[PDB]
Amino acid sequence: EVQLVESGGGVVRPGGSLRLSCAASGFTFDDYGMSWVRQAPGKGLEWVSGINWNGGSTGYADSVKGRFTISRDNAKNSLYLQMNSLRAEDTALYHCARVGYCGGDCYSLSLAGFPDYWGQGTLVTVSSE
Amino acid sequence: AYTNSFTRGVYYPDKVFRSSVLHSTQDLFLPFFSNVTWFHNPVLPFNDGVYFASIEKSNIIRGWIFGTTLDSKTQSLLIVNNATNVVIKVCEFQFCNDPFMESEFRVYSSANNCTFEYVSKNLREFVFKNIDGYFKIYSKHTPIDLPQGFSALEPLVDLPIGINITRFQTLLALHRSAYYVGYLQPRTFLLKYNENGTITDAVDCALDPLSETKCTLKSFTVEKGIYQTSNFRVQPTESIVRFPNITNLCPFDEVFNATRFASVYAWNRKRISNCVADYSVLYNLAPFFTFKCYGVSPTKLNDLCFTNVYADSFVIRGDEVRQIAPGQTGNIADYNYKLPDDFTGCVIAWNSNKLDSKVSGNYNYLYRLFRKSNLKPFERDISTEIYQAGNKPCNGVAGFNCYFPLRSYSFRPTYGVGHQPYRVVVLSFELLHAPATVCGPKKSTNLVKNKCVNFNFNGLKGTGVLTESNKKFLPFQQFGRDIADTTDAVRDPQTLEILDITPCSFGGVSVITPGTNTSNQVAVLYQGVNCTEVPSNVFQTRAGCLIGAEYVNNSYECDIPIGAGICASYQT
Amino acid sequence: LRSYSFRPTYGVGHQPYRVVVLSFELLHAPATVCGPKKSTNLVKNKCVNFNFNGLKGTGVLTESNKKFLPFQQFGRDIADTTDAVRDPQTLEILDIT
Amino acid sequence: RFASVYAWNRKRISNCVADYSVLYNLAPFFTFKCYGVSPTKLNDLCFT
Amino acid sequence: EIVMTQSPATLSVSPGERATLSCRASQSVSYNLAWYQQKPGQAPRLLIYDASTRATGIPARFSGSGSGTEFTLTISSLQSEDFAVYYCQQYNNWPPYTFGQGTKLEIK
Ligand SMILES: *[C@@H]1O[C@H](CO)[C@@H](O[C@@H]2O[C@H](CO)[C@@H](O)[C@H](O)[C@H]2NC(C)=O)[C@H](O)[C@H]1NC(C)=O
Ligand SMILES: *[C@@H]1O[C@H](CO)[C@@H](O)[C@H](O)[C@H]1NC(C)=O
Ligand SMILES: *[C@@H]1O[C@H](CO)[C@@H](O)[C@H](O)[C@H]1NC(C)=O
Ligand SMILES: *[C@@H]1O[C@H](CO)[C@@H](O)[C@H](O)[C@H]1NC(C)=O
Ligand SMILES: *[C@@H]1O[C@H](CO)[C@@H](O)[C@H](O)[C@H]1NC(C)=O
Ligand SMILES: *[C@@H]1O[C@H](CO)[C@@H](O)[C@H](O)[C@H]1NC(C)=O
Ligand SMILES: *[C@@H]1O[C@H](CO)[C@@H](O)[C@H](O)[C@H]1NC(C)=O
Ligand SMILES: *[C@@H]1O[C@H](CO)[C@@H](O)[C@H](O)[C@H]1NC(C)=O
Ligand SMILES: *[C@@H]1O[C@H](CO)[C@@H](O)[C@H](O)[C@H]1NC(C)=O
Ligand SMILES: *[C@@H]1O[C@H](CO)[C@@H](O)[C@H](O)[C@H]1NC(C)=O
Repeated sequence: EVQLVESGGGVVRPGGSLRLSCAASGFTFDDYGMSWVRQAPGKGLEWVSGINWNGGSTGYADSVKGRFTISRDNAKNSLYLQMNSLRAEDTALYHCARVGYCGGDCYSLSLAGFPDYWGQGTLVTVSSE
Repeated sequence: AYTNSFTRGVYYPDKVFRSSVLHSTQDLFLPFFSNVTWFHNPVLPFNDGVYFASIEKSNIIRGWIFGTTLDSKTQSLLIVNNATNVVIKVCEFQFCNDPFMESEFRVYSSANNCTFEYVSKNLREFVFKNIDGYFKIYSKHTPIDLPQGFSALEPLVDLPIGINITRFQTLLALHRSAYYVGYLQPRTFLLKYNENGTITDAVDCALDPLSETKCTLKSFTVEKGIYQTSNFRVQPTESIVRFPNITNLCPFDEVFNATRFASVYAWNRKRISNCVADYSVLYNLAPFFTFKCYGVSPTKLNDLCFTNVYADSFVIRGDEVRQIAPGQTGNIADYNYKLPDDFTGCVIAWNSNKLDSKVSGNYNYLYRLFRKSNLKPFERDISTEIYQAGNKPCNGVAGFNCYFPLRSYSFRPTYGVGHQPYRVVVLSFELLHAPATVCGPKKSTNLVKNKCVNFNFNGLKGTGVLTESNKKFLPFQQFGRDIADTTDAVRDPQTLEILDITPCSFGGVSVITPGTNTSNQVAVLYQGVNCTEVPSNVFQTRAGCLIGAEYVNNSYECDIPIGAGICASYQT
Repeated sequence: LRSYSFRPTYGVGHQPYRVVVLSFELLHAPATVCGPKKSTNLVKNKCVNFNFNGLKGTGVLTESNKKFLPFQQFGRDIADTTDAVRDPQTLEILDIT
Repeated sequence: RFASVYAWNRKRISNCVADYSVLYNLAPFFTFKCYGVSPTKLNDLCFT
Repeated sequence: EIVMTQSPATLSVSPGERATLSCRASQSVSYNLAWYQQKPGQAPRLLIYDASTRATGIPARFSGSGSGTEFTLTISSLQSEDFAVYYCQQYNNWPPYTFGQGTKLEIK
């Protein structure tokens, strides 16, 4: 079965940095793009960033451009999100997702279609307490 | 702690009685003089059988636990022995993490689906093994750090269980008011039987050179002389696959970078042949592509060739890219370009508004709108016959229920994305009984010298040491052979240098012994082996390297002949 | 769940019948259930065709003087040929010449 | 007492030697129906 | 950015009845739209992709429709396990991919 397991969530001070990891199993990892999506408590879903199957193309949401960096290790079936200069607005549950391949030639830009499989997510809390 | 076994873990390999017969057997034993762990507890591995000794007059060991998970949800073995007798049992258990008035048995709390029942200082030895679903136990209880001696162990049980084992634990009787763990390896022994049929002695045939002589001769007393017992064989390391540089290049440029693609109804097919180049040269300049390749990633097909490759290219609206995929329907997939259900290639599509749309409307590209029947896979239809939807013949003029079946996309740069033009390139890969003329790389790798290695030079498979040669090939020859037609030199495809291939040293091994009635010292001769390639007293002779004997300057009468004027003796 | 109403004056087809259903299964393990035999008698000092629990052979059976270990059924000589057996029924050791 | 059929009783048998034709002794009342094998043939064929 | 607007924000429907949810893109996304179900404390689950293609193992009651700027999710006969938050997502332009604000489906 396809499984995605997030780790590296926790509490961090504003301006601090965190590194999320997502371990993927049950599919050929180098045959799919990957994404991060976040959900703030009681809010909707926000796409954060994504990476194509070989790691040669990355994309980021305007809210996280220049602060966050997505990377992957295909030999370890693993996705990473380096998050720098964190803000209170970045407090959310972060899901890693396998990006599905749309109904064939979806003409989409990179290998990122829609998230087809999602991990349960890891909580990131950005507070000054 | 660890201790040193002496000659322990020898059990009767089978039934079959026997008398004075130095019988040789191969089976799973505990090697002589082995490294056995010591415990005074945690889950231990199994891997292949277990030796289990202990010492104590009282009974501290209160059974074992075996299995694959040592937990519930699956069946496991449990062996206990109260003051009555041994109780074999195979159920699904739930084991305490720490299992252990005078009330007891707090080991488990579940015994479901039982498939087997049974009821009925000092050294207590056991041998456990599990072969073809049978769990064997040998044991013996002999009264007296372990001592030193030999005692063969007899079968105890025969249990047709079926159980798999990879780990086990032990059980101890606590105080409320010492054991060993070895493992078995495939070894060969020479067993000595007495007239009563019991094993009285043994030789481990994989330890000391003298024991190898005893095993080859089938005796426990060796007479003075020199005996050939075995052989020395150098082994190759690493596997280097050398290959030539990418010959030609596949003209994908002229397919993707063409100025004009065909109309989809009249899709264009470029057949590819005889062109080497990695398959991941495409998806370079990645993040605009709709790259969708089915059932295989480009990583996997990157090192798998094909006889032919076909490149079909055309133009459609973004909305319709989805139809370029197996098992879809619509104007495109039904009437223009149908992929088969069992498709084993890729689809690449990118947006081309900058090239194929203009303000007045680009009416270059057409698509077929009406057709009597859906296309078979990879079929093309360019006929411009008038489509008869009514029941009057059309005779070749458009009119009522008489439609010219090709319409025209209308590409303007201000269309929405799903009405803009997209160029599509469809790669099919086929396999046949013809040689594969299209392949990417072969697996890059460097080249070492002066080492026994496993090599492959574009098809030439062999083993040996590679060294600079002094031969001169003709300017068309790849490799050379010696007399008797065996390859002895090759040319490196990349650097164009001739390298000799020599065999990796081999030879007999002989054991020199003064006789077991004189001493147990021994020297070993490696026949025609150089003393730098063998892996104290090392002596080089024209017959090989002699190790374990000192060379003196005196001269005696020959006793044990070595060769080339050299003899050995037991004197000094 | 209803209830049969068994009275001794029912007709045969309404009377109670006890049913025992035997299933036999075969997995990757010896059959812990069985017990065959088939035979006649045991003669001695005659060339006969013998079978001792699987061991098929020919020869003359005679009283032995060997002593098996308390787990061994038959013995073999040097050159690996059966030369003594134990009778499964009477548990006596017999040489085969 | 036998079980009710809805709650039929299952006794599992193991580790017991004995010819298989020990049953059908006191023969002529039995509805003995064994399918695809006679008791003669299964008499010298064991089972797990 | 492409804005995805769902309607209604909350929908109250009885079990067995038909539920219909709408999603409007601020620009044409062609057929590049997915629908998700999210239950409390669970990750989002893909229901529909390609505006209308049902994901593997999704019940036949779920159907998607629409193209360009306007899309719908229909549940033909609502079951007790279908009460959840539903999200539309466009994946037509990368990046960013954008979700709708969600529609809460609740028992009437
Ligand atoms: C195969 O390709 C290699 C480069 O990958 C060529 O190596 C060159 O060899 C010449 C001498 O013949 C050197 O002067 C160059 O510097 C080498 N290039 C590199 C990058 O090392 C090699 O010659 C090619 N083989 C053939 C037969 O053309
Ligand atoms: C057994 O091997 C271990 C290493 O695996 C070593 O530490 C230990 O000293 C050895 N024991 C003996 C008795 O040589
Ligand atoms: C011995 O142990 C077995 C297994 O638990 C049990 O069945 C048996 O009753 C025990 N005997 C006594 C005397 O307790
Ligand atoms: C094993 O036990 C489980 C209940 O714990 C039961 O469902 C299953 O049928 C049993 N298996 C067999 C072969 O009796
Ligand atoms: C034991 O495990 C192996 C895999 O390691 C499996 O193939 C085999 O079937 C198992 N044996 C039994 C009796 O279940
Ligand atoms: C066992 O062997 C010894 C010699 O080691 C012998 O004296 C004795 O008689 C033998 N026992 C039997 C029962 O044959
Ligand atoms: C042809 O393709 C190559 C590699 O993708 C690229 O460098 C080049 O710009 C292309 N040519 C044109 C005219 O676009
Ligand atoms: C061989 O051993 C015997 C004792 O068993 C001894 O008398 C004899 O001297 C030995 N022979 C040699 C050559 O040492
Ligand atoms: C062994 O090899 C060395 C060089 O490594 C050489 O000097 C020596 O002569 C060789 N010995 C023999 C016996 O050939
Ligand atoms: C033997 O004599 C030679 C000189 O002839 C000398 O170099 C060598 O060291 C001597 N060997 C020993 C073992 O003393």
